[PDB]
Amino acid sequence: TLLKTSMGL
Amino acid sequence: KGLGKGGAKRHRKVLRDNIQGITKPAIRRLARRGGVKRISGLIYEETRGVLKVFLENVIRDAVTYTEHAKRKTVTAMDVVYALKRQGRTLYGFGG
Amino acid sequence: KVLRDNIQGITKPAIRRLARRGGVKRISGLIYEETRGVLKVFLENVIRDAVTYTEHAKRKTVTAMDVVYALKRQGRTLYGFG
Amino acid sequence: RYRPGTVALREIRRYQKSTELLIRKLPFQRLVREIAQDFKTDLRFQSSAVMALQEASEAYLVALFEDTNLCAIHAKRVTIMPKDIQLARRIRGER
Amino acid sequence: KPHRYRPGTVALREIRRYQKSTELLIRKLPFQRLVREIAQDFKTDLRFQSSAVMALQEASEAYLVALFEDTNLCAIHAKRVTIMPKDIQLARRIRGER
Amino acid sequence: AKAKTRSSRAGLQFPVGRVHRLLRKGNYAERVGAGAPVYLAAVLEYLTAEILELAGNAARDNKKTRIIPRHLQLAVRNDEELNKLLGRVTIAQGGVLPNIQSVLLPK
Amino acid sequence: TRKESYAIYVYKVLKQVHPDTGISSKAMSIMNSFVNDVFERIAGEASRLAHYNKRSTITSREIQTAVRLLLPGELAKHAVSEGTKAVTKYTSA
Amino acid sequence: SSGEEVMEDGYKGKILHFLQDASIGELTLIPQCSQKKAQKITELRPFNSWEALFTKMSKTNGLSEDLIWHCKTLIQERDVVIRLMNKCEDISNKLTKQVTMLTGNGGGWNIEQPSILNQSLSLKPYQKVGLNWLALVHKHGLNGILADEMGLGKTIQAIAFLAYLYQEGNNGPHLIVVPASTIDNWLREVNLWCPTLKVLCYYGSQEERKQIRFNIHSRYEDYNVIVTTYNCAISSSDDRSLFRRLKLNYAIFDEGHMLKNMGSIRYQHLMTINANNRLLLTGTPVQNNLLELMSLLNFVMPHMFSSSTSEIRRMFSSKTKSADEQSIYEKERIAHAKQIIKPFILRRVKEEVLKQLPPKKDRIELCAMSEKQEQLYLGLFNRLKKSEMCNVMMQLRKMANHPLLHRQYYTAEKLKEMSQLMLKEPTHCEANPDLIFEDMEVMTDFELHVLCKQYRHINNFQLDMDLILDSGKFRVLGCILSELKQKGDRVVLFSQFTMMLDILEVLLKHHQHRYLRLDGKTQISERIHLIDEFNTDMDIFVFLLSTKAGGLGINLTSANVVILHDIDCNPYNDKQAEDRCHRVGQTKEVLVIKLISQGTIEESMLKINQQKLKLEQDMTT
DNA sequence: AATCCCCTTGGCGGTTAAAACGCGGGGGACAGCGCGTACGTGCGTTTAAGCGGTGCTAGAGCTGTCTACGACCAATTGAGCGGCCTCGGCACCGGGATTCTCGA
DNA sequence: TCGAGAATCCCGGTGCCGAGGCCGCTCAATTGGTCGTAGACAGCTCTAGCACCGCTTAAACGCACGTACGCGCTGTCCCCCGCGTTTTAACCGCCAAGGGGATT
Ligand SMILES: Nc1ncnc2c1ncn2[C@@H]1O[C@H](COP(=O)(O)OP(=O)(O)O)[C@@H](O)[C@H]1O
Ligand code: BEF
Ligand SMILES: [Mg+2]
Repeated sequence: TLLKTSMGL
Repeated sequence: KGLGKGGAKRHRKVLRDNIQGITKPAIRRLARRGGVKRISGLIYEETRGVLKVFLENVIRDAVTYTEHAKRKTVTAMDVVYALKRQGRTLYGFGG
Repeated sequence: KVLRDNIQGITKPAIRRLARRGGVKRISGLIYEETRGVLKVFLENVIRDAVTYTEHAKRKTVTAMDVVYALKRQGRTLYGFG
Repeated sequence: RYRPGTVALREIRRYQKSTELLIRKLPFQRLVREIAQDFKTDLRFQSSAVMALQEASEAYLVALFEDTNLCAIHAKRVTIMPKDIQLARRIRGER
Repeated sequence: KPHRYRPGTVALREIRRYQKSTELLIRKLPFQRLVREIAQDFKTDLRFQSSAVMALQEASEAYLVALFEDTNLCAIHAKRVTIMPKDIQLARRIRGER
Repeated sequence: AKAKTRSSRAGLQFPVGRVHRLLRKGNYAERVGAGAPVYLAAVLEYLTAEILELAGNAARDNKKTRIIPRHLQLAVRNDEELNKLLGRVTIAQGGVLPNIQSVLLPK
Repeated sequence: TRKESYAIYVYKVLKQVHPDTGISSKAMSIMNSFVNDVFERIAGEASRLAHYNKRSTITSREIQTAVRLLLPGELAKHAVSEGTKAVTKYTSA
Repeated sequence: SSGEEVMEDGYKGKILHFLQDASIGELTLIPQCSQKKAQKITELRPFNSWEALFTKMSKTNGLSEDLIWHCKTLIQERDVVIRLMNKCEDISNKLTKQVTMLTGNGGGWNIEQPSILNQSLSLKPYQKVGLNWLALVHKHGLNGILADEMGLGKTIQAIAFLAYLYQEGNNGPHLIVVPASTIDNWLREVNLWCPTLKVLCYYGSQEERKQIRFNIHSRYEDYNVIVTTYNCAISSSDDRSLFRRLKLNYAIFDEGHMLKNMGSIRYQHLMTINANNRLLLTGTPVQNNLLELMSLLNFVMPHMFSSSTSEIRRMFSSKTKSADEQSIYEKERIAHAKQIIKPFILRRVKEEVLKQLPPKKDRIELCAMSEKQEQLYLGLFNRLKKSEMCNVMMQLRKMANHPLLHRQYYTAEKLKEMSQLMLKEPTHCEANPDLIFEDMEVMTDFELHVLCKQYRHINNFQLDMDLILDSGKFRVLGCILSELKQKGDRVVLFSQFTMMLDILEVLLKHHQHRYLRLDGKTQISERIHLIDEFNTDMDIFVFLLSTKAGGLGINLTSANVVILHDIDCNPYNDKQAEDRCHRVGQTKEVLVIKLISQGTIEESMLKINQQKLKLEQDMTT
């Protein structure tokens, strides 16, 4: 799920 | 003697006369292990003959042990057993 | 009583005879004491095991069979005494 | 360039310290299979079997070279010669 | 002029004579005294039957003859005909006895 | 029926009952087969016969009709394979083979 | 007290080999010691052969393999041949 | 010591529950299987009580008490993983919470492009995403796997990550272990992006390596990054001592799929490296087996699986099972394995991010082998199907490729004549013809042709030019290369056999195309010069590349047609080879053309390759 | 445990065979010197070992039956063992001839 | 290449003591039963031994050169051998004690 939040910064 | 390995560029070799596979640098390494400082040029044939005799003596006994047990593969217990039969018991795989 | 100095009972001419039977042609003068020492070492080693066997059998007499067993145990089998 | 003899002690100590094999594995294995092929055809070998064979052969050759060195120093030499090897074997009892 | 033999010839004659014969080359009484001395040290008041001493004598003579053959070989190796103590020590080292 | 020794049945001269008893009483194994005493007696007979043949020849060489330990010593130490088999044996009253080195002869 | 030895058997073998050759007492004792030593050697080799294969019964096979191990060269060949012949004759009748 | 082991009540209950509810396959997992014994468990189903359970097991003839011990181990071993599961998911959870609160703020921990990097060059957005991922996963003191697909810039990402470390005051020596054909490029990149880093290329012969060792242990110069190969880090015990007694912070490993085997000597030799952290770069983390990925996970996170390796390898040693033959617990372990690796392994896919890269095509060319090759193939198949002799597969693909890979046109008669005739040569005047014939027996027809061309007395025995170009693959390849030359294309041509590449050289010489060639024989030093020569000179048309060497990590943005003259049993060698050209910076729609022989083992290998590819496609989603 | 007789220990004396002591001399051990060749080292070239990877299948290794073989017992018996003669094979002596060493 | 002398072999005669044959009597080997378990055999699993390939790299090899060591020759001196003379102690023959291993 970290890849998802990476663009969600 | 053959194609003269140098310059022929084969993919696979016939690979005969394997006693020469005990190269003289290896024999020198063994002698220097043994404390020998300088080696004559005729030691190499003598050492190859000695090694061949010793190997035949051990392998005959190992194959005898293997044949008795109805097997087709020479195990390591067989080699240890043939060595122990020679008064040269080897430790590392059993006793 | 007391037993002593019989290592010299293995005389010089007997050592020379043993050497001749072994093929030796010329003998240095220092071989004699060396050979006496070697012989005493061998005899002590064999007698140790012979008396070991005799004590294991709990006897006061050492027999030829104990000597034969001791020699055989040392890889020096001797044929002709049992 | 250095004198021949410093490398002597260097390699003697390096080889005496290490218990690693001084012969290449494939040539020795080919030799072992060649020798054993003359006793029973279509034979197989465990890897640890040929490993034990190689270790025993190396130890035997090292001991023989030590005895050869002693017999050479007896003749007031530093080079070992085939006569030294045959003398060592004949006193040991192999001949 | 008295007839003397060249040094060595009588030694070869003795070699031949003593390699042809099979009797014992050491006297019985001195060897028996020796074995008794060596046995006194291990335990007191032992008793030996005669064949025990005879077997010990046979074994000792065979041992010494074999050792002297090896010593002769070690002496011939060093381009000598005389056997020296160093030859015996070399033989006993190679055989592993010491 | 009529008793026949196992040695007679196997065509041997060495006993098979005595060899079998020695096999049993030696604690070599818990059970002893039926052909082990026969095979062992046959092997012992062969070895004895070969050494006796060689020793008889060696005794004939010295113009004697009897065998003494010297002839056994000569027979064993002259044959290569028997020398290998009995390399570590001291034959009593046997002596030594006559053999002098090359250089010890006069020159 | 009774004592057992192979004097008579070696004497019969000798008379089969050389019909006009005797043997002295010392050579007789040497032959007795020889046969006992060979018996002990072969029996010990066969016993350890059995213990190796986790068996508990010495049979013809262990004796044959011990003979092959101990006797060098042609001696092993002839000994194995004659032993197999003797076993075959014993079993066949 | 050996003592009486008392069954604990909790283990009694666990064993009873497992034996009550395990499946037939699960019951098989217990050691001492004797599958009748596992079957008797179903019959012995009262499960009356633990003592009653022992009663039933013992009363059923054909069972052993040790089974209860054996399952006792199994559950315990499984329990070993369970706590690790509990440790692992929280390791995920402790991670997966902190990854969330950064989105709450208007601006979060967006680690921008470091000032150390080349200002004229800029990171791409997904590379920035990866950089942030690496930085944060380091901040919790873990090791990851950067499993980005082939060509996304993993090298650039690693170099920028190291530059970020150097900015944060971490100048510790950090290693990099690279494949042999790639090392030059690495030394090129670490400069062009991050010249501030002091770089030591610890590579070369033992003499040069010993010189480098003496200089560094002299503290002659301070170094931040040491770049080495896979062999030079392991070859000598001196090198292993050097890398153990240095203090290293990051151990980055390019192409981590070389560490797929847990028993390969390089593997444990590489765990001997002292290092606080390690990082793995790979484009294909899972190749053909889950145990391979498990070995990678053990390597990257050793301490948390170090003592439990024996459990993992055995439970993942079920490679022989099929998809449905997998037990329910095995499928559960596969899913939870994907849930164990999800914090460690990051993957991005080019078609999903790099919209500017043109797509890829394929052309499976079925090659009708000619009459002579067809007869030879059928004859050799008939000879082998009857029957040592590993020839069942390899020397069947050899006739699939080219008839000249064996010896058919040089009968033993010609060999005897040549052996006797070459005595006229000076180098073999003393030679023994009886052994020359023995040597020439094991030589193939093309090798014999090369020999004939080499020696003057036997120049009579050259093969005609038509015979060496008699192949279906050659026949289709000539037309394809002519077509692509007219189209103004550049071709990268692969083959798995060195002799096949040698014959390809002759064929290209016949069609007078200019070409370069790289295989494992080429010296390491000038491989980069060859690559640059192809990338700059636009008159070189064909680039022959052996799959093992010329396939790993090089940049071939110049060409736009990749031909596979022969495909691999393992499709990932092919995938790496195809994505050599299809990477960042490419400007043409990269075509991939596979050559396939009609009616041979080649079709079966193609089918198995497609099945494995579809298995990956399913497991990755 | 009591007892026995057979073998080992110990003793006397003599004789005479072997070992100890002495001495010249010769021949071999041993140190030195000098040539010359063969072994060690250095350098470039190649060549194969070693490692990884893929696949296949013989054969080791284990279990379960049950058939035969080997152990244990009983009674029978005749082969070998100890004993006791008895004669010839061999150790020994004595004379003649032969052969080997050595100094003219 | 030779005469003399010393060692060695050959032949014949002698007698003695141990190999060899015959005999009585155990007592171990043989024969016939029964019983228990050891291993021969069939079958099955799966493991590891072997065959093939490529890559890489270090070791093996071929050659040049030089110098250290091995072997031959020389001289000397010292130590061992052959022969002679003297002592001494082994060896044999006969006799007594006693204790220790075996038998009851
Ligand atoms: N940030 C970037 N900007 C431009 N080009 C890049 C960037 N990163 C990589 N490339 C291109 O990709 C190539 C490097 O790819 P690489 O990182 O070796 O792929 P992999 O990650 O499979 O090893 C270089 O030749 C370069 O041209
Ligand atoms: F791993 Be890079 F994409 F060749
Ligand atoms: Mg890369």
